[PDB]
Amino acid sequence: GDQSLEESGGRLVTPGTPLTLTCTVSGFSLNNNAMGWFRQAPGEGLEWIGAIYTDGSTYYASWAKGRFTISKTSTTIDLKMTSLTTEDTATYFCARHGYTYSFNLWGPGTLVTVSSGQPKAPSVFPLAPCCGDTPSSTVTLGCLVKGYLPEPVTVTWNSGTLTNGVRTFPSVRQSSGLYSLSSVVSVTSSSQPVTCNVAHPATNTKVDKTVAPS
Amino acid sequence: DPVMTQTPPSVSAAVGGTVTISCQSSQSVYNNDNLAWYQQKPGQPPKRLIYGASTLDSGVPSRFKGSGSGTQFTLTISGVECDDAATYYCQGAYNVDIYPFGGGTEVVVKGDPVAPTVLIFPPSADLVATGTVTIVCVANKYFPDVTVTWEVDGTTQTTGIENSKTPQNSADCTYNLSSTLTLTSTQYNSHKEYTCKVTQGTTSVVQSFNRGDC
Amino acid sequence: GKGGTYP
Ligand SMILES: [Cl-]
Repeated sequence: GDQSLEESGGRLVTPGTPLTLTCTVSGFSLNNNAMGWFRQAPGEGLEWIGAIYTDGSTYYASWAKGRFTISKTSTTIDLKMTSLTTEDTATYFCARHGYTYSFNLWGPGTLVTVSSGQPKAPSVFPLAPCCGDTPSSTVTLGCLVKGYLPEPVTVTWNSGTLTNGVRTFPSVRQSSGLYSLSSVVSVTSSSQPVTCNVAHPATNTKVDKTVAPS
Repeated sequence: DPVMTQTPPSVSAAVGGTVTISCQSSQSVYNNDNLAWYQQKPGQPPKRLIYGASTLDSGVPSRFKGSGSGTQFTLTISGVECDDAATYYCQGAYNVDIYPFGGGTEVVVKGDPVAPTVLIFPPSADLVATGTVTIVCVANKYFPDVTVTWEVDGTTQTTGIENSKTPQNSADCTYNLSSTLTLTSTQYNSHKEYTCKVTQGTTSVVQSFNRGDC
Repeated sequence: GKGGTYP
């Protein structure tokens, strides 16, 4: 069978700006299943925000009441948020209630970034060993993806056809609020050229960088 | 409004060992057993493991066992494997319309020791031209944890360093690590030797370059 | 109206 959830709507938002997230459901009826919304702030714990029952009655965490509203159609639930502050920056998840009153199906999440920063595309730079290093049978090459906001970026190699020997590091947020990450790949030194493909959905920007072994 | 408290915050166990996590509820859970456990790995949604305090969800290994009733519950992992490195959460349900989560327990799985391979990447000419240089060091495939130091002309750096460690590998428990040093181009151009030193217990591995060679 | 068709 094909039961699924998918959240959408996550973006950079300045404090005070309202945002609605949407959770699209497949393979089951909202007339027969309650739904919840949850979040997880970066590096922090999962927390329940609220629920919508089959009759469309809603229930909220103490802190969420009045600021967050849940509604639904035949195939979606939404989360209307107001009075957003930096404390609301998190990954937001929708999940389906089961008759045991725990949550038996989860979407992948959508990222809400509450910030006075501006949507900013990454700058991509090649990572290669120093000129005059003694070469080997293999070489590790990479891309530094820096100065972007919000998360996420996607990084592929050779348009997703090179996956063996790829290491992509978790992003780090600088004190400025911007993110950076690197991705490296180890390839046979005789091998064809490697290109990292960086996409930033928030700015709809794509950068290719063909990394010369140096 | 009921509260779940989970202990311990963190625990380390060797492959094939046993982990035990505890959840206390402030009120009796619904029907004395509406208590669920979830696993979450970085960048992934939570995955429910147990529902109704003791029933394994579909596609959950038999090494996971939930026990307890009323207000006290336990999750035991009998024969921990590298794939079980994750954060675990408990969630109660109640007479009242509240779905609280425990604060989480991080599980670190100790695998076989592996020394890092260390690589250093000097900044690209176009990166130097931005007026801020980022030097990237990687420590690939290692266990247990390393410490990184940066030296510039033999002087230990105390600022401009950012580290990013991957989740534990789900087969062999190993980490990868990126460490970056960030300097102005003026600072970069006024020093010669850049050193990434990666220490694992009593062994250190350096990678160095001379700015003028690259 | 809480719960659902699956555990
Ligand atoms: Cl259904």
